[PDB]
Amino acid sequence: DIVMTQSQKFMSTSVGDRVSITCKASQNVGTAVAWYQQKPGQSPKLLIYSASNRYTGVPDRFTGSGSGTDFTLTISNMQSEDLADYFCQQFSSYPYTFGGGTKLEIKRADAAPTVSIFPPSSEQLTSGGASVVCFLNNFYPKDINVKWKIDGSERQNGVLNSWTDQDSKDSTYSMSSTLTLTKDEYERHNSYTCEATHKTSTSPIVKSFNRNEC
Amino acid sequence: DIVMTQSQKFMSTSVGDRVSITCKASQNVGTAVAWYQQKPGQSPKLLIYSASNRYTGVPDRFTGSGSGTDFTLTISNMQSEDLADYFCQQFSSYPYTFGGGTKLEIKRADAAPTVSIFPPSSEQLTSGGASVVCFLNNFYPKDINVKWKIDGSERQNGVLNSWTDQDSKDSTYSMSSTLTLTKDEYERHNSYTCEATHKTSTSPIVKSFNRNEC
Amino acid sequence: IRCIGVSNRDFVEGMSGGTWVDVVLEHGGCVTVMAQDKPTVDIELVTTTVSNMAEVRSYCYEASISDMASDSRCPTQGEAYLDKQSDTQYVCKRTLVDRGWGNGCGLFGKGSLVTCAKFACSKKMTGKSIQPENLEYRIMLSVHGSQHSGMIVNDTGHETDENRAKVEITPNSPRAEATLGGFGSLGLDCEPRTGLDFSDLYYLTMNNKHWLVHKEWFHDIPLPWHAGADTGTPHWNNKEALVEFKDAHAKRQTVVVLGSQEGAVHTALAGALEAEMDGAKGRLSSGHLKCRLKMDKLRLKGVSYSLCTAAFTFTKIPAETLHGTVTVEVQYAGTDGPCKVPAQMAVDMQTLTPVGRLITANPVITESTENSKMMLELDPPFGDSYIVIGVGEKKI
Amino acid sequence: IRCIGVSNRDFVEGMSGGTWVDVVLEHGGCVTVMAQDKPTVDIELVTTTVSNMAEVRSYCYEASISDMASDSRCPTQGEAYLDKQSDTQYVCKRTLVDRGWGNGCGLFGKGSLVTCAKFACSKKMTGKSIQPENLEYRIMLSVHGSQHSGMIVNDTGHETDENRAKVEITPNSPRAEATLGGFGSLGLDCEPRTGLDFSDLYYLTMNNKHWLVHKEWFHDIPLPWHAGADTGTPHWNNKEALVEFKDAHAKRQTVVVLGSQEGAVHTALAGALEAEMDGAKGRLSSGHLKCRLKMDKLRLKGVSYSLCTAAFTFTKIPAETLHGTVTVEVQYAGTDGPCKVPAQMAVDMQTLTPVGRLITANPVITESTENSKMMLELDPPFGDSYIVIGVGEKKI
Amino acid sequence: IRCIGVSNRDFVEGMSGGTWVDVVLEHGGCVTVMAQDKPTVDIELVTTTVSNMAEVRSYCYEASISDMASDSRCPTQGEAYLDKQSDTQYVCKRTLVDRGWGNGCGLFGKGSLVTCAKFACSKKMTGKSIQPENLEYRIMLSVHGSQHSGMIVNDTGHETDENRAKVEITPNSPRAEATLGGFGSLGLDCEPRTGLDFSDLYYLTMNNKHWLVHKEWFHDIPLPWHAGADTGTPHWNNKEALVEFKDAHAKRQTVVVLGSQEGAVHTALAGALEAEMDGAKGRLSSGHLKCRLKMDKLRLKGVSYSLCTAAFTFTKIPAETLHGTVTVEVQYAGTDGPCKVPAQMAVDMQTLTPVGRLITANPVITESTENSKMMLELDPPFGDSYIVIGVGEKKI
Repeated sequence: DIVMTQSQKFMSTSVGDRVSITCKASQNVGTAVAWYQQKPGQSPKLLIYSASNRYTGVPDRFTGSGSGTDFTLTISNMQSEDLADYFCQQFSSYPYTFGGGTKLEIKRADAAPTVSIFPPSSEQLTSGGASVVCFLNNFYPKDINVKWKIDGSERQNGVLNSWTDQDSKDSTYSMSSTLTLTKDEYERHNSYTCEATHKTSTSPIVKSFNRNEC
Repeated sequence: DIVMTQSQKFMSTSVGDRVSITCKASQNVGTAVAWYQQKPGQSPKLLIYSASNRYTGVPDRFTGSGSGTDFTLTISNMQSEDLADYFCQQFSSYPYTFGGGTKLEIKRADAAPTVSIFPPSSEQLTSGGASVVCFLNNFYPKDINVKWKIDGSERQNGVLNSWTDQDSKDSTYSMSSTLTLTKDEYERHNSYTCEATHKTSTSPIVKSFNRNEC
Repeated sequence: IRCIGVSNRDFVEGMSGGTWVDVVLEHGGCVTVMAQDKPTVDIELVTTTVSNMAEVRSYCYEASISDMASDSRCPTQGEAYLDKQSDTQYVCKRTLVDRGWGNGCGLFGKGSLVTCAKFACSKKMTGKSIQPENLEYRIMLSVHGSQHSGMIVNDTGHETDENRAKVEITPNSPRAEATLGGFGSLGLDCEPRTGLDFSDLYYLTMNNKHWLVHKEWFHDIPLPWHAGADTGTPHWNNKEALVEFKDAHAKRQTVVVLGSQEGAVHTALAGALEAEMDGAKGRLSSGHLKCRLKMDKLRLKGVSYSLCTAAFTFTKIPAETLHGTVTVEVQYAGTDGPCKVPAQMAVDMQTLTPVGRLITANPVITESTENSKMMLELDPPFGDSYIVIGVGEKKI
Repeated sequence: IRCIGVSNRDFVEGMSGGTWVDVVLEHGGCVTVMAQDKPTVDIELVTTTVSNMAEVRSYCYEASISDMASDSRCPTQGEAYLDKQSDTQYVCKRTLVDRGWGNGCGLFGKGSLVTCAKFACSKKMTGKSIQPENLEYRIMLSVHGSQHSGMIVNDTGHETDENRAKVEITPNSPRAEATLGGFGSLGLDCEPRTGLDFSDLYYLTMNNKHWLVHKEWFHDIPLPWHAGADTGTPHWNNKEALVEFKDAHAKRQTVVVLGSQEGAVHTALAGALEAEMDGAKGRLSSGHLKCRLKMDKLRLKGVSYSLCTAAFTFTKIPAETLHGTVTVEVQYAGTDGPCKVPAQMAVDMQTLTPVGRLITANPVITESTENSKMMLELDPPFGDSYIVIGVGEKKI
Repeated sequence: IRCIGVSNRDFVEGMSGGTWVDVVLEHGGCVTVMAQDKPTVDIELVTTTVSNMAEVRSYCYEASISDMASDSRCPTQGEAYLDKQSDTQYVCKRTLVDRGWGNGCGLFGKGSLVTCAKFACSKKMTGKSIQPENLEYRIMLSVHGSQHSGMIVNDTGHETDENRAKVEITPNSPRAEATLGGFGSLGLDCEPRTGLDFSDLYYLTMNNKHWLVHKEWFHDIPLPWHAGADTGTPHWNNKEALVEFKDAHAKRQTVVVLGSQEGAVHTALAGALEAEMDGAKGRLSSGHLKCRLKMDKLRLKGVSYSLCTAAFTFTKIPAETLHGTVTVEVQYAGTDGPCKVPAQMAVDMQTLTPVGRLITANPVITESTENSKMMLELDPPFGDSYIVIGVGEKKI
């Protein structure tokens, strides 16, 4: 079966940029390639068919090119409505495989996260589970890494991270990072730390508390 | 007039890679996009027409996709004969503008340049001009920067750099960097240095001579 | 006025019923309405504007061919289809051709060729539809009396100076009443949708020119025609017949462009009106209308005055017009309020009896300027008659 | 052998024209050649293989429709073309339809619809061409004599064991000399290109079945047909007529699939031979050939022997065959070298006289095994008669 | 060779008149001469070149107008001539037009306008004359015998190989003796000035294309025509009729370009040969000649050889040609000095009698290479027949 590789899963762009989305077929597919865009909650919409033909109603900003194994969708003068997921698909032979997708997001000035740490609530500590929450809010770019420590020792198991979609007004991202452990383990340690690595600081932002302090 | 932007002017690829070449139109061009490949000394050859249709005789490795403003040429399972310049072109309205081109070259293991420095020949020094030559031979990748110094002071004016095409057998590049100055200035200084910055070394390769030494 | 020299003349003298006179108007000519008790009114059509047209079909004046390629499957196969047959936009013709042995394959009887060529139009000609709605007309009208004969043709003030008025008539309003200040207002009713015989005429554009075409011409013509509803990229019908793919007893099938036809369409159009346009809208000129002119309220702009004293001179001397009317300029140096001017066409001398119709109605020079001009015109008889102006011994 | 029960029988009496006997062969039947100069030779056709076929046209048994869309331009207007008309691969039909008023646009008169649908075939049927070159035949032949009647039908000794040679005949070789070891060799000449009447028969495949079709059938049939020369993606001709785009009388134009036709082609084919195939090659069965059999060198291997002693028994008892011949099995317990077996069809016994033709030629049991079998067959006269075996007082 | 697949075939039986056989040649077809006194010689015409043409008249496909101006002298007063009437190069038409009164001058009956416009042609079409002198021909000819069937169509050698020869024929030399090395030389006499019917055909060029035209067409056509003898600057004749200066009933006289005609000339030309060129000499292709072929000296090179041993194995299998001839390739593995190749079309098998004409003359494979090819062709009788090659038991 043919593999269609979109190596760039995420692209950050400014309005007005020339956006280049690449699709590489694992074998020669001629010109049998379509491009779609998809927005959340909707079915995909066809942009380009048979490599280089623009579908009716699609803005002339979109152009497909290429043949053989290498295909390109170019968006000239990118507009905010072009933020979407983009997929290629081949029709040379079954199965009619899709590329992995490229999600186009918008660039803005870098912004450091605002980080806040929350010990387990008294109500959760009746349960035998304990969650320590860090919110990392209103940052850009999306790339960020959170490292949790308990009494100096890194903890990787039990960490759950959730990200908001890029905000429609301020173009930032926010993230919750939640360390869940047993209540018994939580009460055997004092120091809890979440460390955020982000390009806006040469060293991570550190939020930490001592459980028994006020 | 419509601008077709190919933001990647140079791409390095291995045989078998999925190559993605992107073309972005400055306004919506529907599916009115062609893709060509061109080899040195030849006219371009059509690969894909109207965004997504593969021309007869073109290997099925080539597929065009996209519509609107964003077009992609995908080369699946890239072969060595696919090394070439690739261009998109739009036919939505006059002028039928081309993208800026993407030159596909082949990857190999990194290789440090072999650097050799040559003072002006006695025969050139009869002329009132003086050229100091550095050859930087058999390196990979192509990205390299040469800085010239005379008695410790950088000299930028009068430097001419020339590169060979990627070698057809060993896949390396070579470069000549020539610093030309007046004979009078050349004989007023002793130390001449060419420094080559390249990814194969953490600090540049330095070749230097003292004019009056042997 | 808006009359005289026009040389296509219609006099209508039947002002019977309550000003019910009905008149036809032709962009070439003009009809003058002369009715006892009513100043003689000159009607002429000018320009019939058409606006809010829509596109219908189109054609290709000049063909252009791009990439010719072919393949052949040798005797006993089908016609091997090129990729170019799947894109439309390419002419293709499958023919039978001998490939004998060193043509590469046994069976020397007859194979098949398929030749194809990209087909891209150059220039175009786009019909347009004209509907009776959004159809206009322009009727300028003027009244003889005696205004300055130099003003016979002017537009700078078609709504103030003299008794001129520019009347519009468009479907959703068959009637327009033109108020000529002080003469009252001429009731005017016209059938726009009837006269000009539209709905049968597509409006047609070659390069930078225009025409009109009876349908069942422009609907049936043998050229490549775009579907006309979408301008994004041409997806043609036809395609052939501006491109002749022809072969000669051999391995070849050739293809020819035909070198536009733009000369044909011209030499083809005959008995089609010329037309011009100033953008979205366009102005034909061929007149037809049926206008029932209501003469009801017209006040004599020359009653209850004295007779202008004695001091009449000819300027430029009289002349004969076309159907036989005579025009006169007279400059009354008599310094008086706006006053009536006696004129009589008399056959003879002494007892000056009126002879022949005087059609200016009542010439009344309106100025205080002490030197004025009035152009009155009248149709005398055949026999050597006199034109006479004035009542005093100084009459000329 | 390769005979008897086959029930379609042809006896050819010959040994005159120097073995010039000419014979026809039909996959149903078999002809036995009886010639005094020869042992009686049994010829039968088996399978006529065809190889190296090529594809010609193809069709769509089962249509499938994908995306139906339409647009309309209101009143007179070059049916607004959808984008789907530029890709081929889409059926499209432009029809006239009333759009009145609240259909959105004045003149609720007659407008135009253009409906289009992607058209993608399901399954297929692909004709194939058969040419006289690369045509084969298979003729198995055997010789009566007396081999073991249980061997009447076998294909293990196709290349060994008494009479039983498998002869190939293909164009570039009308002749093959079949060497039946010890009987000499039967000269055999056949016209492959003539008999079967090919070049008029396209080889045809529905899903997992096969046929033959006279041309001027398969060339003319009304279904969507792929051009047949390229398998990359279908670019159809036709593409209507398996899809009926029809409308009612309001605002709609609908489209229907037609639910394959695969039942039609079957019920359509009549008087078309069935066929089967193993891979790139395929095996018809309907025989026709004109074979001139050269009987020249045939050496009876049953001459210059004694007469097998007395010890004959019937095994399975005699029987009647079809056209009236009789077969006999006899097991000679006589232990002797390979020996000749006396058999005579006698009319009574008043005087043991030969009556009626004995056609096995000379039955000769070849074994040293002291117990052997020989199947000899003979056609006795009409009236009652005896079949007699042996010349000793132990004869049965 | 230079034959077979061509499908327009003429066989010309030998001539007992001493190689006096007379033959016609048509660029479409070819005639093969079969004469027992000769090896069978294949003649075909290829290209008839015309050189040293001269220009006659010319025309203007596309008119262009420049500066329109006019003046009028009012009633009594000839047509006031613009300066533009003295330069030629300007169209001018003097018409009658009403100037009434405020048109500036008394006498409202009819004046005169003179309108003029510079007239400058765009593109052109220039006839050229073709004279029987400086007319050429090209006849390629080849001889069947033995030769790699792959060489049936080639030009690389026209001056070498087996015997092909490229013969020129031009007026001042009706004859050329073509020496085919070792076969002697074919005496060839042709009437160049007669056949093609020239002197009635002007050679004609639109933009980048070509034709032929019977005179009394190109001599009479209604377009502006340059005098053709001088290229310095056009001083036209005609110059109306590609420009229509027209005007309605007013003060105006307008002028129109007509938008070339280039589409007309094409659609006008019908039944006109299209001829390509390459600079100064144009190559038509339509053949006609009367060639009396002198067969006098033709020496069969296949006499006084042995018969090539056994090792004959067809290739490409045989095939049927057009008028019914058959071609055969045979690769004689058996290697010797050039050895004659036996071939007979036999109506039987046993005793092989010659049946039907063998027309390759005497096939002789010339190589020492031990593996060679020879393409011999022959026309067997109507009924079924064998093609036979060889004399040894290994014959196929």
